[PDB]
Amino acid sequence: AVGYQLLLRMLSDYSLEPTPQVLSNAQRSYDALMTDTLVVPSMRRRGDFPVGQGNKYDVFTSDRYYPGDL
Amino acid sequence: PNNLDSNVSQIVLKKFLPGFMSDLVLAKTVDRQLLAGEINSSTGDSVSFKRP
Repeated sequence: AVGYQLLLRMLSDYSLEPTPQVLSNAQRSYDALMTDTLVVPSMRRRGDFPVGQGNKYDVFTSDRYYPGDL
Repeated sequence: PNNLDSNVSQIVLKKFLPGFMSDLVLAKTVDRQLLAGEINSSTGDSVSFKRP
């Protein structure tokens, strides 16, 4: 991945143009590199959402609602 | 001689001797109504008050 990206950013230094197969190889390698950094963050509760009464919360510990964030 | 020490038993009574104690003064004097139930670990770890 790194080599193909460097080659793409460097070929123009020698007055040359890329070819379709090199482009396809670079795209495949870049996709393979990018599939490792994927995270897909999850959306937490709003923080004002009520907690169901079946969760058996405590009245004075402010467990009736989700913490939200921080 | 009579050796009848096996006719008795060693007994430890179910009584506790008194211990030592301290005094609680500072907690009763400092004000508590201002901070009471204003900070929650879920919401954060800091709260602020405005000066006059």
